[PDB]
Amino acid sequence: DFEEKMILIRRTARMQAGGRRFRFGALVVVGDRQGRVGLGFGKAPEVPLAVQKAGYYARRNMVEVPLQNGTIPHEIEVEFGASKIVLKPAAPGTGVIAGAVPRAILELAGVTDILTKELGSRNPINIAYATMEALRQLRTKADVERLRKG
Amino acid sequence: GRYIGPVCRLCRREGVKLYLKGERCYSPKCAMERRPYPPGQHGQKRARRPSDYAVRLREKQKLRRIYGISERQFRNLFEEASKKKGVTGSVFLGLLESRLDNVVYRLGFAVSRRQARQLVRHGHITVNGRRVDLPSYRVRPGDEIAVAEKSRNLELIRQNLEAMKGRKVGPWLSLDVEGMKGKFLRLPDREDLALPVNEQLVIEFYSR
Amino acid sequence: PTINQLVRKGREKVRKKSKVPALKGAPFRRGVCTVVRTVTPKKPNSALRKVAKVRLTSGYEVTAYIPGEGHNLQEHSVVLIRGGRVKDLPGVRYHIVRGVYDAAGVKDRKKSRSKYGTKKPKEA
Amino acid sequence: MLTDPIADMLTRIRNATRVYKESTDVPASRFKEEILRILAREGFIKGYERVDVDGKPYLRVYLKYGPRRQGPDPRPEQVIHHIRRISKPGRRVYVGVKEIPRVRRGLGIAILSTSKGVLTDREARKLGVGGELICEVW
Amino acid sequence: PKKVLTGVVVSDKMQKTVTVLVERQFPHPLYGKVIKRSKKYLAHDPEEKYKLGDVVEIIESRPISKRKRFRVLRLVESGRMDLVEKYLIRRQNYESLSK
RNA sequence: GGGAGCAAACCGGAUUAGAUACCCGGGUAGUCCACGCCCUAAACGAUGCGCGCUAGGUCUCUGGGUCUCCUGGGGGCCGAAGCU
RNA sequence: GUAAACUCCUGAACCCGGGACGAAACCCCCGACGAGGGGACUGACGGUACCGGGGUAAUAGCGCCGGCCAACUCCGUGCCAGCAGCCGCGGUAAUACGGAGGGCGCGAGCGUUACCCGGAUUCACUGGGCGUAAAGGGCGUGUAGGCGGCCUGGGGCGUCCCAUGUG
Repeated sequence: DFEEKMILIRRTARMQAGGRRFRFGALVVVGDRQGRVGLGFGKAPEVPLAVQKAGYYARRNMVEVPLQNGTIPHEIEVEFGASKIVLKPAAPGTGVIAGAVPRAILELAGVTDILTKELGSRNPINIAYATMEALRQLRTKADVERLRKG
Repeated sequence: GRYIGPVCRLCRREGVKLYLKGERCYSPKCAMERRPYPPGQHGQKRARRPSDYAVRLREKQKLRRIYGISERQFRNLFEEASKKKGVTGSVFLGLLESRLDNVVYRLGFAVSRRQARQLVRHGHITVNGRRVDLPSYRVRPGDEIAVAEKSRNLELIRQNLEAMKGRKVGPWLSLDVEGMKGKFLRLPDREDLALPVNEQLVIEFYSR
Repeated sequence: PTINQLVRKGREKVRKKSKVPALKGAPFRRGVCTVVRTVTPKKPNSALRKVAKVRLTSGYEVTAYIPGEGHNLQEHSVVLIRGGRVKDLPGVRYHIVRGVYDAAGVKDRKKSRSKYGTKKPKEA
Repeated sequence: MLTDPIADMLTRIRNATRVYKESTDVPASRFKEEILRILAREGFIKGYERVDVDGKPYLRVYLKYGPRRQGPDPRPEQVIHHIRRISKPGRRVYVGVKEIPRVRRGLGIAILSTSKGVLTDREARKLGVGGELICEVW
Repeated sequence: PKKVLTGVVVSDKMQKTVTVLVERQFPHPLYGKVIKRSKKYLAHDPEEKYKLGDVVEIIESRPISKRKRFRVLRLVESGRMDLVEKYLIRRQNYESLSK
């Protein structure tokens, strides 16, 4: 059991002599507010199914987020496809300044205080996949010196 | 300003029971108990997934209405706190608290914040000796908040201090219950408070 | 571009051209009517919108939208103009203001009232 | 003809690291050695050495990489994720001590030529001096 | 103090006067790149002793005429026709820019 | 200046509702030479120039070797990393 | 919708009484016409602020509620009459027009129009690009200009640091 919040839900539409046939997406974050989140994209012929399914994939695909208080260690910029996101650390009393997508993710990763800006394509699906991969590149001086031994 | 009109109806709507009336929004009937939904034709209906916005909005209004204060003035305080070092949340509440009419409430003198106002603006309070009638007055450390001489002889103040004998004031606040004095002791730390408000969402409402 | 290009060429700033020559960088304009016509809408629509050609104090003269239902303007009505197109009557790029000079407000209208310039009623 | 040695040096490093190259050479220059001397000290490389190819001086650079990982693509994470030239030859860059950057929040480093030899964000900052920002490393 | 500059005699062809070309470097205030940008100054050579191409220092003075507010201080070094070429030729290319 | 062949225009026959076309029979510039203009183009790899660096496989043109092969220059195909 | 009525309690306005700070110098006396000491004149704002006594429940408006964007239902209407910031709404069951009931926002204000910055990393230094999206010059030759392999010293203009004037 993690918080679980769902970000967007759409109805795509394929064609077949007879008309269009619809399929649904639900792009969902799930997290404990402790440093553990995951992004799950589920698709399926009905709404509650996809979202339910997205949850399954979300716990499948998770990542461990190094915090201090409730913020990121350092800054990173991540381009995914054409979509681009900028994470920068901020001090207590700030809050999460972001759109509903990247927000949803950082809230459930137990972050209070963090700055963003979405450049590039603002496409939620790709903005999402960009933010994960960002977290996936985070580090503490521990991770750093463990690498620069020699 | 200062709202006016239907109240234990915002005790509603937000649906998190505001003690706007004072005693009544305590009885088995802030009307919150007997009608637990939003006012007007709909109220009881399939509630719909509120937008991020709707949340942030509904969280700030909640807080604002507690103190009952014009958005203008509320906004002013917010910015004051923003351009100030310290956790902006904390700070903001301090400044909100540090208002006279609210101290008057939080030292007991008055049942409701809206009653606590009427007293203030009728000179029935006094500070460090000298009498004051400005609700927005910000009280500072070491400040005797008495009751003016011609106000000491009044039913209302007695009954309100009556139920205050023995009961507990903020950790940042004192109260000479006999002599109807009492002091602001410090700026209240976030934890001291208990309001039904994730103050962080208010900080976020104003980032828009 | 290289940096050395910018040094010579520089970056060129756009600057805008006003959707509305009420001239003078003015908020408003006094006008005199010349034609009070009933024109027809653009693509997906169908109606008969009330418009007026109008001599401005600018020496200009344009088609302006007449709001509301039922109006009271003739060949020579003095009028005040507002700015605001009507994506539907191409080249109507200004609105007439109601309840101003020979333009009289909308009678029997209670709702959105300051727009449409109508006095507060007491309905008894 | 190479317009900037340095920027190519860094690149060759950026380029060698990408394929996990055990070592990689780079034509020599005292100023380069000075650079590489900080790269090793700061733990970005095992190190380097003066070498010879057809009489011509090179510097074999011994690269350092992460540990092998599991999951698909086991390729070890890097010691040098990103290395980028700053004061290029067309667009030179200079900074007084007060104006120096804090790379990656301090996890990474900014290298820089100053009248007192090649230094780093902390060193220079501490020395109380500035000069040509060379490049950023993390 | 009376400002001093160092430049090249490009024109000797006035009675007791010379033209000194002074470049100066400074960083572009947006693009950093360091840019060169020169200026011709008319200097007083009262003993027509400085010939063409000589590199010289020029001091800020009280007005000598319209245009002339400087005096030749001293010779730094002689005969620099290569720099004058840059000048003449860059000025010679202007003949190629008309219509 | 040249003019065999081909051929805009142009004319005849066809087809077609119509046929200023498509198909057929002719046919003038032009196509060619010289000399001088003109300066365009899907002037296309729709990919500016120079340099350094980053798996290889396959066939081909052209050179050099104490020539099952090694090396240099050029032309194609499949593709590491990476980019899109 | 506790909203009202209703029940008390307060007392904005109004009412009566008192009533300035700003004004101590110049000047007049002792001292020397000086330093020092002392004495008198003067208020437009104004009988206002403010203090004291008394004391009446005593203005609410404007925009919006299809999405963006917070706030839904009936009636009227029937591609009409109308709306509109952009997508769009109205062709007989309209949450989009008009009225109504309710509701959201702000409040002695609330709306509109105009104009500046922002959002616009949409002239991009920070911070964009040009195979097919808008973008490689048809191709050369080279002028000005931009840029410049390895090593050693001289200078120290760029560059960095220190003090100080100015700011």
